[PDB]
Amino acid sequence: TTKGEQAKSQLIAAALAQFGEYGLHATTRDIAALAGQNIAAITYYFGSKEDLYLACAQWIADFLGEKFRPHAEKAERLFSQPAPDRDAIRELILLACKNMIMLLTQEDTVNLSKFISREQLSPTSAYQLVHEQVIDPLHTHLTRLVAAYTGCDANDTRMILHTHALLGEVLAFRLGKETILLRTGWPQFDEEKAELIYQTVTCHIDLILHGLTQ
Amino acid sequence: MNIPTTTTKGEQAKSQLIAAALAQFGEYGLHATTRDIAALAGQNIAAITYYFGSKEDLYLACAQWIADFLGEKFRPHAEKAERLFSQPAPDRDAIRELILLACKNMIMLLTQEDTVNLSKFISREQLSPTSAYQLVHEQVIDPLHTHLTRLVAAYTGCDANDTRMILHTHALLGEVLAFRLGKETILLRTGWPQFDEEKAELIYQTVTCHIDLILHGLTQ
Repeated sequence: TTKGEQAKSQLIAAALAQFGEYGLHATTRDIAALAGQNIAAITYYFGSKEDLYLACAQWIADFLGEKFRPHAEKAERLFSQPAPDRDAIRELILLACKNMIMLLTQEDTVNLSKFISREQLSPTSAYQLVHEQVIDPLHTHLTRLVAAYTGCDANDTRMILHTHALLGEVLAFRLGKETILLRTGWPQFDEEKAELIYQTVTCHIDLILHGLTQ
Repeated sequence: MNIPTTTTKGEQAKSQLIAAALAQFGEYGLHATTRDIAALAGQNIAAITYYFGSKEDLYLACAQWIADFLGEKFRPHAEKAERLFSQPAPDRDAIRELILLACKNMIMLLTQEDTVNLSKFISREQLSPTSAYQLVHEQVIDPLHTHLTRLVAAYTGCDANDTRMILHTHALLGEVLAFRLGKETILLRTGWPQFDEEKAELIYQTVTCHIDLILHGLTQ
């Protein structure tokens, strides 16, 4: 029901806020209160606090998966033709970064980042869920695009490292959000600022992709 | 950091309470309890009241400890950078060396378990800033970030005060931080059980490679 799904949405949003900030020390009482609902709603729709925590991870995997589906379908169509189109590959890489950058400059997704950041340094079954469902495939596909562009071996530890280092440039603005806002004097991000970030990262990626081409 | 300790016993216990606090605050923020922090530090809960006064002051003390820790680790780089900028036309190669030196030190620091809690603490603050972040930002991150931006500007021949130069520098610093901030995903992707000196060598080689490509591309 649109009413029940909306109830679950509010609870997930509130849980992300609470869990993102305090991890499992967050209470279902506070999450329910923040979501504007009875605590019974959590037990009914999700179960225990731990069940809700994992449901937040599932939501993040679903969210991220949807955001990047378009790019995956587009890559499939590219590697659907026999015709070699090397700059089309570079186009996919840059386009993924753009989408990542857009996503990572909205206050809309800050609690999703708080939740993932914590799990990154203290893995739970929650991280594993998101990793298997979305992060491993996306990171792998990205490594493969880089490998294919530069003509290297995608499974080589070195390709994996180059790609991970490369991705760090994109994530740098969300992960080091407060320091870059203070250093640039921007009170917060917006369309035009995210545009500059994109231009910066794109510059570096192009520089890196060409220097690596074997 | 609060009121100075006069004995070794006091300095010891106070240090263990901060270690425990970094762990608890890093993981749970201010929802961490003083009972848990004390229990973990092997101290009494009254010790927290005595040395820090409150949970909130202990939180700030952790921010202070992190500032001092990092400020020290990069004090030599700051001294070199200054000493380098005090020349009519600094040495372009020594500039690059210094940038790489900062990266190498960030990497060897970001590949050791004993600093993970420091990262947890900063990461939370980075997305949900309090006075704690401001403190670390003023004493260390602002100074070091500005130095690197200056170094990168000097090398490429650009304006260190131009917003685009601040963005370029931050973007390439992400290359280094990716390995700690995206720890679980890179360990899983590479198959590495954890980081060690040899893996740090590979990470540095990767980053050194990218930074060079970028520095040369930005010069022209």
